[PDB]
Amino acid sequence: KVFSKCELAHKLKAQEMDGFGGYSLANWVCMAEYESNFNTRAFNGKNANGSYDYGLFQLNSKWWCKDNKRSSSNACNIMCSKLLDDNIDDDISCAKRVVRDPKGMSAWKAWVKHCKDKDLSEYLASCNL
Ligand SMILES: [Ca+2]
Repeated sequence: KVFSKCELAHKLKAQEMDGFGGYSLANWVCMAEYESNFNTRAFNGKNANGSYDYGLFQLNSKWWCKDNKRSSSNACNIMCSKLLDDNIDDDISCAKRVVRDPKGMSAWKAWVKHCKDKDLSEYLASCNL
């Protein structure tokens, strides 16, 4: 599934992401745009580390989810394939676990590169009155 920006914003809002970990809904949506281009089937086989990144939030196979091709801490207690389907509730629950760790949203390198310290005041302007 490929979300529209505003579709994703409203989904994330409904799952209590606005201000989650201190980060605005715009920040959460921005991370998704630059990590996966809003595509739930996004997949990066060789990360800079060596691990693989899965789904809308590009969750890695070393710390967060498990596939059976490398060792994983599997901190989200989830098969990596479940981050490639259309429904993102489990992706969201995992991203909530990820942000509470010491880097916060800087865990996501594409968020750091494209969204961090940027003015997102108009980023979700089309999604609300
Ligand atoms: Ca999923």
